[PDB]
Amino acid sequence: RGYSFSLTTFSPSGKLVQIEYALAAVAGGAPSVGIKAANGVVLATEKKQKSILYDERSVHKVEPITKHIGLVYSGMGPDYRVLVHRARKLAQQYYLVYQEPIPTAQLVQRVASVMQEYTQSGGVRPFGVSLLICGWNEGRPYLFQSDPSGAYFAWKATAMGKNYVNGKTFLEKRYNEDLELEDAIHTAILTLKESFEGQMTEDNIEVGICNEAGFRRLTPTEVKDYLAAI
Amino acid sequence: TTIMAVEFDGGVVMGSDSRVSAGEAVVNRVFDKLSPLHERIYCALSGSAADAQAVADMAAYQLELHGIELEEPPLVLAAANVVRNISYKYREDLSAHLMVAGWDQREGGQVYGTLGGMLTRQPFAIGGSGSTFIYGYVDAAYKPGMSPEECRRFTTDAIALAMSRDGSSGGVIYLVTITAAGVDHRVILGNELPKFYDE
Amino acid sequence: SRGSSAGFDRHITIFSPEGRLYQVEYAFKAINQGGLTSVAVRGKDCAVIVTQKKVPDKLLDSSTVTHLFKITENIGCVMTGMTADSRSQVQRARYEAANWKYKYGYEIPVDMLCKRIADISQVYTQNAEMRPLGCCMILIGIDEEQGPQVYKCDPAGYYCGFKATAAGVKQTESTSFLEKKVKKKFEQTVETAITCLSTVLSIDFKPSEIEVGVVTVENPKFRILTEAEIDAHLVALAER
Amino acid sequence: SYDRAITVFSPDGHLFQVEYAQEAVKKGSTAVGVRGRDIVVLGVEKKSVAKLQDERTVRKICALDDNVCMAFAGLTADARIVINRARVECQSHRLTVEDPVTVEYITRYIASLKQRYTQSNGRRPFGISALIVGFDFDGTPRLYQTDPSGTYHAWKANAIGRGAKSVREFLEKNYTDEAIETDDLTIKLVIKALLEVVQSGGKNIELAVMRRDQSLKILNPEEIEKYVAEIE
Amino acid sequence: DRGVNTFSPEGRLFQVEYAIEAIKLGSTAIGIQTSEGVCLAVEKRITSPLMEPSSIEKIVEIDAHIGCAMSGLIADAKTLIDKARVETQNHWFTYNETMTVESVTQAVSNLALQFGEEDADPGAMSRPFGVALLFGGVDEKGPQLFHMDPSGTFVQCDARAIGSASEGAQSSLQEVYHKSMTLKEAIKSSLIILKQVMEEKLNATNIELATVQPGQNFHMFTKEELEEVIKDI
Amino acid sequence: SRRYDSRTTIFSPEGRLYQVEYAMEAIGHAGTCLGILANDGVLLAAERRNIHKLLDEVFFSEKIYKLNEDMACSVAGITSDANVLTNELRLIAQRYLLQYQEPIPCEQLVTALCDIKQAYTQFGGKRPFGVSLLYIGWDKHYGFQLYQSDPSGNYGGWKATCIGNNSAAAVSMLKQDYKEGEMTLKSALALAIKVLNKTMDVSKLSAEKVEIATLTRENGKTVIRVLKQKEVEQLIKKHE
Amino acid sequence: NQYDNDVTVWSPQGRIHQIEYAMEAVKQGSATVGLKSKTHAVLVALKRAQSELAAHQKKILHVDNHIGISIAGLTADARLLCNFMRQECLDSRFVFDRPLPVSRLVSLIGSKTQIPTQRYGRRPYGVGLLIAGYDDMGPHIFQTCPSANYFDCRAMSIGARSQSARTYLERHMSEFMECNLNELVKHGLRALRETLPAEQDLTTKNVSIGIVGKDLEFTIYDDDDVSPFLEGLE
Amino acid sequence: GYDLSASTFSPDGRVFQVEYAMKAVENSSTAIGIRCKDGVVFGVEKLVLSKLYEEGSNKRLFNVDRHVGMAVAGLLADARSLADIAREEASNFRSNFGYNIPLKHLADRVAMYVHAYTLYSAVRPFGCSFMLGSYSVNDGAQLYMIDPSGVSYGYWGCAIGKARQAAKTEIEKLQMKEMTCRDIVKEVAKIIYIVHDEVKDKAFELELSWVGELTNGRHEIVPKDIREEAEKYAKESLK
Repeated sequence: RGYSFSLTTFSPSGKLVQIEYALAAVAGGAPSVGIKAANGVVLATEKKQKSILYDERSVHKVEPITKHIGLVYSGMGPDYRVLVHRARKLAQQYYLVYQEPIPTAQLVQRVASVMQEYTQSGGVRPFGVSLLICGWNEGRPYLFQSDPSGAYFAWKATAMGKNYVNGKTFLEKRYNEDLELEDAIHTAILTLKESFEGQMTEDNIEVGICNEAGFRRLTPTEVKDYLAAI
Repeated sequence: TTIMAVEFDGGVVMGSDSRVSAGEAVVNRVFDKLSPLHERIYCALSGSAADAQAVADMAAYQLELHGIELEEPPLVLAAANVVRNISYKYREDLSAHLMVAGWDQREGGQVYGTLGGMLTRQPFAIGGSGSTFIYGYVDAAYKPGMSPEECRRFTTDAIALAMSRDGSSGGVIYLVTITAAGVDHRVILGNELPKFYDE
Repeated sequence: SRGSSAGFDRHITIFSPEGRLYQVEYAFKAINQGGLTSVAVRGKDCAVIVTQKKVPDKLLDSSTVTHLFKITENIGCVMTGMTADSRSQVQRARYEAANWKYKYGYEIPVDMLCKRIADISQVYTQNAEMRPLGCCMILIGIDEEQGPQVYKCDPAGYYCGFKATAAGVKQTESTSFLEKKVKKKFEQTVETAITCLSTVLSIDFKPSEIEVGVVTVENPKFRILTEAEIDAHLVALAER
Repeated sequence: SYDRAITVFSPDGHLFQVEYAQEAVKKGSTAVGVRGRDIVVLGVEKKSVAKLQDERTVRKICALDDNVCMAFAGLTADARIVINRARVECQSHRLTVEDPVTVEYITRYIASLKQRYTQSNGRRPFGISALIVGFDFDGTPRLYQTDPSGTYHAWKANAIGRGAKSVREFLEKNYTDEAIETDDLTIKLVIKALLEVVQSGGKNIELAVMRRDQSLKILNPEEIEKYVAEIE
Repeated sequence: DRGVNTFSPEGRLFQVEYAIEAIKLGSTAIGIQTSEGVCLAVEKRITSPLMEPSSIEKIVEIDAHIGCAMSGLIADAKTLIDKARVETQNHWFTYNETMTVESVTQAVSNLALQFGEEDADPGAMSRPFGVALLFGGVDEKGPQLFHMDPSGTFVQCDARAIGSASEGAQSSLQEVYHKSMTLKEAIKSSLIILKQVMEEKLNATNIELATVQPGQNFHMFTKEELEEVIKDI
Repeated sequence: SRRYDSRTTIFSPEGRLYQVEYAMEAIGHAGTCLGILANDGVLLAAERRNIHKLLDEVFFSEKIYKLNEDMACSVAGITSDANVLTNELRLIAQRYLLQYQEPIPCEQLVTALCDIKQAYTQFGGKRPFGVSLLYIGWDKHYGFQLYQSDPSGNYGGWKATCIGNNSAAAVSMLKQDYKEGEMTLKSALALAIKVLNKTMDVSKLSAEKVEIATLTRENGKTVIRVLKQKEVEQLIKKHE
Repeated sequence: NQYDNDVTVWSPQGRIHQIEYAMEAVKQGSATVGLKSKTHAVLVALKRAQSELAAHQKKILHVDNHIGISIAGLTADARLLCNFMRQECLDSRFVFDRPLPVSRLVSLIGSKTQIPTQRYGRRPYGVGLLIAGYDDMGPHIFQTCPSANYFDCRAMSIGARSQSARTYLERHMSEFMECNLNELVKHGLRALRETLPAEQDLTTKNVSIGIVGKDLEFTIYDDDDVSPFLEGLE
Repeated sequence: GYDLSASTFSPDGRVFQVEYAMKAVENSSTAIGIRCKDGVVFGVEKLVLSKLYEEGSNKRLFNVDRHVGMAVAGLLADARSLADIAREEASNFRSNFGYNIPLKHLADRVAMYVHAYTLYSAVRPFGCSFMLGSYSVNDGAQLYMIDPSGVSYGYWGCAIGKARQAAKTEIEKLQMKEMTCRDIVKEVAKIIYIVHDEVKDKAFELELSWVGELTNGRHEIVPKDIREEAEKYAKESLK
């Protein structure tokens, strides 16, 4: 039938130890980076690619949720597929009910709720992924970071996964509010390039952009072009 | 609507008219009333065309799961038991009739009748609203042991007769011959329907 | 850290102090229980899956000791690890294909099939009551668009595209050799699979000790190569 | 759903969860009542003076009906639940009988409820002891004590909460028919009782009053302090 | 920690053994069966003079001919009492006759081993009743006193002592009882044994007493009647 | 199975719900939050932990949520649980407005929610919400109001109180510096910046390390307003 | 110590300790002995008396016109499973309009008691039954146990110290097909008295006899009723 | 240990509950079957635990359907439960699909059923193996052997229980592909008399069954004359 009691209990210090551990799991995930320009948002995440046998074009970490929203994660993959399908479900309910593209702050509120429901339900562990949701509407960029604990932060530019501390310190000195989109992408790819360890290629780093035209993935040709000049 | 099936040695032959009428004006003057349930099991629809379609699709689903799970082509008796169950379980809600026919290694050609949710193998199992006008012809012209061409020209004649008299039936006559080789889908255009006494 | 463990992390699927799932990792330890090693590789024309076949008892009906499982008219399948779990994922995958065909009106692509099944193993790697199905299901199917497809889903829920792969005890040496050959490039493909697998095992297989599946662009229907044809490819290997 | 058996016997026949709930009551803010000739008074100790505090929303002496009010002590939230259930059930009684509930009816109800949560799946016992005081339709005064174990009793005057041993000793010593001859001797009895346990007697554990066929009457804090100086 | 449905290495449920130990802490009650009817007297064990003596009622009515004494977790026995009441009255409604004692103690005895922690469609009972009842009454078969316990075994007894000092007292029951005993002798005898066993000095307040005779309904002796019977001491 | 149950709904050997008190430890580590009840309005002042980084500040405030036409709530501790509680309160008050065609008083709302938090604290075995809430709202019965609720489901009305980090020092400073019934809205602003100045040990107080929203009455309508940054710098400078 | 807490835990020896401990219950029950002849199925029970004043608890339970049981162990379990058996027989005489064959009855009971023996948090029925029943195939004496297994016996003795009664019943089982009613009941009473301590004796009180056969619906004989059958027994 | 429930892999990846349950099957009494040219035969070393039991107590050859036999072992109640599940299976298949269920699909369904109990802490594995036999003009004879793990293998000759190894070494002595039922019965008899450790656990019964041509595909227990001639010859081969 399944366990009905919560598996996450307040430790005697009061800090939810399972969410500490889950955050440690995301902290070990593959590095990801997001930065918000003036007209859009960039998403670029490192492919921890094993043997060349892999069909790299088979699956992507940066999946669109509608015509104007993206996702990148850091940590456990299959859990991420769970949150992607759930998000697509939510945005579709919103589109049926109100006949409008779901504002990204809303979608991050709901998906944040779904990430919260499992820190408390019966016999399920919290997720192990920290989402980066970038979205555009009302002529404005959005970039949120959801964690296993369910809380979401609105960011100018952020980093997560392996070495996320040095990533964030790398962004503090290199993000400026008036950064156009392409130079933003340059800054992110440099950010990953700080601790890539493996000589990035157009196969092993993904790049996503959300602007007024909508969200999409940059094909490895274009990402190869941005991998020029670095 | 006049669908018809016949049993001969190597397989069957499922003729069927090609009109679906809405009251007194027709909606579709070409409509294949023979939807495959497997590679070699066709069901001739009739009655509520929507209902018959839903039954053909659900039956195709179960027959495909059961098909793969055994790893062997599902016997026609299996198919007419699932279409028989789905036609009997809903008999107050479906005005459907499905002369499910086909071939199978263990028995050869078969034509099961499933009006109202019953199951009865028969030599020739004609159905449809126009079928009430060809009982005379089929009874007078059916001789057991028909070669395939005899079955095809036979059912073409019969459905031709039904088409000339019946208003619920018109258009072209589809014919498929199911045997161990495979299905041989054929069409009879209105210029080829064998002419009978017209007055 | 470094193998740290606290509470019930070593008993169910909850994050240890490091962030690992000891039950999933142990499940990967559990695919090595079957004592087998399977391989699938794909060239431009077809995707081939070759496996061991250990019939030691001699009373085993050799027709039923098989890790190939026709998923649809166009989708191959090779299990590995624990047996009965593999049987179960085969039933569930077949049900997925029939349901995709019923609801959506066409053949389920291999990517959506193996994606779906991975979604159904993740649920085990997240709920606490049932364990992960200890069996890495490999698929092979010919999509009309992208061509030969080989996807590997495991107890961890992962899956990905492959130009070659292998599952079982000798996944390491298998993948090593397949590195060493893919870096050196596919028509025969089968010669590659049997050469690799026989290499990492170093057996010089007999035509009855293995099995072969192929799905070609010219022939979408998944199919099994008999011991006679596997005898053909083997003897075609010895005579060079 | 959670169906574990929380309350189970232990190797002495004890229900440890019940003894523990009664432990939680023994740390509750001390309450007392008395049963007089035409009046019934309840006193709830001080609880949490806290000069920024609001008085009205931190009392322990809620109304259950026109003729039935109750103190308590312990997990105040739980007592809010029991109070709520008892209110809904009083009104359902007026729906199905047309007669206002006797104090025996509502008290035996709540005792049934506490007994069920002592004995069901995945439910802890309530940590509340309720001294429901009220007037039967004939007007006789009524004091019923209900503890987490579910056993209830009529009482002349009984004290619940922390230090209920010493206070119960007090009513054992000082409850006499001279004590409850009049109203003010009754209320000076209650406050004279808690004053052994209420720090700085005067304006801390204000009280409540109910007169025969009269709705619940409550302090009147200044009037509490009149009695304060009158006893101190 | 283990479950509620665990059998020990000896073959008894734990919860029924620990529960039958829990009944050993209750106040001693005793009743006796005679051919004239059956009496029931139970020590209240008043804890403080502030208590109302008529509050502790350990001998309650189940119908016009069935008086149910108890001992132990007095809270638990409320579900038993209400169960029996609803039972005999539904029996009267459906079958148009009074309900036999064996039928009642059997019915109400079906809710003694009905406890678990995994079936639980409702939040059903999570432990055995910590109640030892003694259903007394008269039917067409006449006077009968059926013991019952947490383990659900309902047994016919001529006279039985249950509770804290029920052992010694029971020795007094086998010591004094004889089949040809008259009912007033039953009352006197039982009060003698309770006076033997009680800690506090006996009086007409900290006990109760009821009987059910072939023509008399269930009845609880008031203060004056109890005193009149205790004049013999 | 029973090995795994944490038993979050049981008393201790001394009658203390371990999960509720551990939760009180968690909120004990949360950011301090305090509001004050006055005559002409009510203000809330919460230490923000979004301090300062590459955050965007897309929202109007951090810990202040709007509940109906006439109320506002401040959470402290577990952010997600605070989200669930806020959504639930909005649902309650709007159901009251459906079923009665008037705004819901603060006391009824707080009781409706605190019955929920109590409900988790009693059965079901789920962990209790580790989220303390301070409410502010006007109603035509009792005027401006301040309600503190905590994980145990207990709540109380207050005239000014502080929950979270250094809550003891905060309530102490309120005891020393609250003039009952004589604190004005501006007096409340000044005192609140006093307490938050003394308690927040991060050291020089900024406009960025807190936010304050005030509620008052205006023309038969209630106004729930957050203080812009210029007003915060003005009031801290005034505090200097 | 870590394997004996649950029904769903296989030991390292591949046994379920809770089920074995459940059979210890029936092994502690008051001895009850059944057996059968070519025409009759006899039961014989020692009704334990807790106190001298207390009455010996009933061990026999009417199940239907042709089927009777003899419990030994947890009594409330016995009345539960008895209520189930009764509902089965009533349903059979309702639908099929004919008495339930006994073997099918003990099969239903078998599948019933098997369910909790395999699901977590349940407990095996600690009630060990003998069932006597006459049908078209002749009289029957089934034994059931906490392990949900059922047996088809010539003559079986369950309860505390039952091993003596089974010893005697091995000594004389070969005679049971030919015995009439009275001789049969004599065998049962002797073997049952083999179980008790030497000094204590069978009496009209502590014995019950429920006989069922061809020309006789099932009938239970109480304290004065065993007089005729409770004679001699040297 | 690490072995307190099926839903817990060890550090080496072995669900100890399934292995233990197999150790429960291996403590029971050995049963054997042999698929041959025209059907399947079953023997059962049914140890009788006391002289009180009726001849025919604790039968271990069931009838899950008229064209399928079932020989079990181990904890026997669980075997009965598999009898109910399988019988419901074939009944469901005849009501759905209108003909006798192919045994292969029946061991698929039942094998998934047993396997359904080795994933959860909420239930334990069936501690019982068993064999299924069937004959049909369409597919001949077939013998599948489910074990506690739920895996289904087709055998030419099988053995489950305590003396599985010796019974296997006995079964490999046969050219069972080239024998008929009426000669297989003797050899299964000799097998059971040989593998049975006599001096330990004496007094068993022999309970045989086949299904094939001579029984028109209808699974039925062996005629008593054939069972007695069989025991006579097998015992004579002991000598």
